[PDB]
Amino acid sequence: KLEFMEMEKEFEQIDKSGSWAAIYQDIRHEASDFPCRVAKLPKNKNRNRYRDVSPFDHSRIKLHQEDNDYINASLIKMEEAQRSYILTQGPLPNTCGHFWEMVWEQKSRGVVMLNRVMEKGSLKCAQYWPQKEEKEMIFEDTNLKLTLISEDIKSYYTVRQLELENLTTQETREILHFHYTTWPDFGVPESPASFLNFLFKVRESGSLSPEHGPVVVHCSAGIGRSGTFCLADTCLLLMDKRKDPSSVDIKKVLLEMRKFRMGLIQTADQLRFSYLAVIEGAKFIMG
Ligand SMILES: NC(=O)[C@H](Cc1ccc(C(F)(F)P(=O)(O)O)cc1)NC(=O)[C@H](Cc1ccc(C(F)(F)P(=O)(O)O)cc1)NC(=O)[C@H](CCC(=O)O)NC(=O)c1ccccc1
Repeated sequence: KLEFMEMEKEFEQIDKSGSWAAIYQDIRHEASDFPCRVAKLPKNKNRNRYRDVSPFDHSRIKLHQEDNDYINASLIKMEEAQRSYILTQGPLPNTCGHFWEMVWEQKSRGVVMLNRVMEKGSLKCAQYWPQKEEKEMIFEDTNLKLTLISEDIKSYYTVRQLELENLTTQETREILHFHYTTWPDFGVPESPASFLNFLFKVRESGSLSPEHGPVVVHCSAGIGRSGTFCLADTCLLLMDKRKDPSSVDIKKVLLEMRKFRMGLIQTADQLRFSYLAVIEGAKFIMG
């Protein structure tokens, strides 16, 4: 209703007075800090992509293995909004089996990729899915088979259809892979419009449905771009749900979210672009 005028205003105050970096640093200093012991054990040294990016022990996702259950991935559970995600780092060459085992055990329907294999001459993620078309892989360590099916490629993102099979029980599931292809690490999406459109493909696929396991979201470290993606999603939910959409405190929500995984949203501009995308995408949603 009228409410929508309260957000652009509020957003403008912040923009003109460039108070973004300040707010971001406030959010930082305030962030929760819980222990990541398990992440630091010697046996899990090579199951991590970066030394400074770890899952809190209170919310890390545990693999159903008797020997080693570690994977660098956290479970973000937003009560009010009633939505959950699994944020994880881009898989390692030796961690691909684990990734798909987690998808299977957690009953996820969709996987959202916000980064790229090739990012600045460096490998930021392993090729954990079939490329050609009709290409088929197999993960010996976890007993899973993965098969390419569909692949609508576009200018800012790609949607693939995959068939994941449990080789032990021969049970198969369809997994949808949403890959945003134009999001530089520490940069922002090509435009709010392309971003939102993307979030909508994802939402409308039912992959975010609560009758399913949490969608798996990741980038390279699984905190910057992913945090931005989920913050936006959650906030848009809160708006649709509350009588008055404005009462949504983006800062409060991100701090709540950061209780489950460290460093969600890495720059002051990712925070900004996050207010924007929520505000903009708020148009269609709230009507
Ligand atoms: N800070 C950093 O940039 C990244 C994390 C990162 C990356 C991307 C993002 C994102 F926002 F882009 P995303 O979308 O993925 O969320 C966020 C955070 N960190 C890092 O890059 C840290 C930097 C570092 C080095 C040494 C030290 C130490 F000497 F002090 P030590 O006591 O720990 O030994 C501490 C930190 N690096 C690393 O942890 C290992 C090198 C250290 C090692 O294992 O020996 N590097 C890589 O894994 C790597 C992988 C692919 C291509 C190139 C590099």
